[PDB]
Amino acid sequence: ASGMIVTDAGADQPIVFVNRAFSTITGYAPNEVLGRNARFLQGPQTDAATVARLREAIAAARPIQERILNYRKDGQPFWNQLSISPVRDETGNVVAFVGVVTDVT
Amino acid sequence: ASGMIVTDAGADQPIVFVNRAFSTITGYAPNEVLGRNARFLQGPQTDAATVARLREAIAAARPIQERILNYRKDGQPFWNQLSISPVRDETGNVVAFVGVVTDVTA
Ligand SMILES: Cc1cc2nc3c(=O)[nH]c(=O)nc-3n(C[C@H](O)[C@H](O)[C@H](O)COP(=O)(O)O)c2cc1C
Ligand SMILES: Cc1cc2nc3c(=O)[nH]c(=O)nc-3n(C[C@H](O)[C@H](O)[C@H](O)COP(=O)(O)O)c2cc1C
Repeated sequence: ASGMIVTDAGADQPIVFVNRAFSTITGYAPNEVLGRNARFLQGPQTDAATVARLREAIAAARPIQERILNYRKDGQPFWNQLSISPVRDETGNVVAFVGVVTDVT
Repeated sequence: ASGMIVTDAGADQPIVFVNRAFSTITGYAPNEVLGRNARFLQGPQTDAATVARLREAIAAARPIQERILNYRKDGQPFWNQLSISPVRDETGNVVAFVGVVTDVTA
């Protein structure tokens, strides 16, 4: 099953909700990730150019997909097929971001 | 600010998360709505045809936008500009639904 991460739209996009599969994949419990930016999933071998593409997409509230090297709580690397989409209201205000996380290792 | 409702994809789409604006708009605290289908927001003056359109869209996991009459916890009616989108993984599995709620009574 694919994980899901929901963040606030502003500040530094703190996590406000994760589903069960997020914990299955990453080894982190909800309580230890809520209020944090999801970048804690990154590590030494994470590709900087990929991170920059995510950074730009989020800044512009544009949908993006990347295959990015992430790390479980225990430090084991995994390949994360990550898809991020903005959540907008009818007036175009960005309410939140939703990320889908699939372990494609 | 617009409210947000996140539900599971299956088994009559129980609410798994709401943002603070949801509480401001509807008068319900998270604890009062988690694990329930959002249809408790509806009431007697809610348009049945609108509800039917939502029902069919959600069953097919299709995005839908409707203006629907809803009710706060205390029974006060309000017009809800509601936008629902499925969340899918790249294999096409529906992971969740996300609803945006805007009070457009005024
Ligand atoms: C909803 C959402 C989910 C995210 N999920 C992940 C993730 O699973 N793995 C990851 O490495 N980054 C993820 N990110 C990206 C980071 O949070 C961050 O935006 C990215 O590293 C670029 O910003 P930075 O250069 O400040 O790190 C997610 C971002 C958002 C908004
Ligand atoms: C994510 C999500 C959010 C929803 N938000 C609302 C809402 O704010 N107001 C509402 O009247 N119905 C809302 N619904 C629709 C009801 O939960 C339900 O799907 C609809 O009433 C049709 O089913 P029914 O005929 O069994 O009631 C939402 C559904 C989903 C999946």
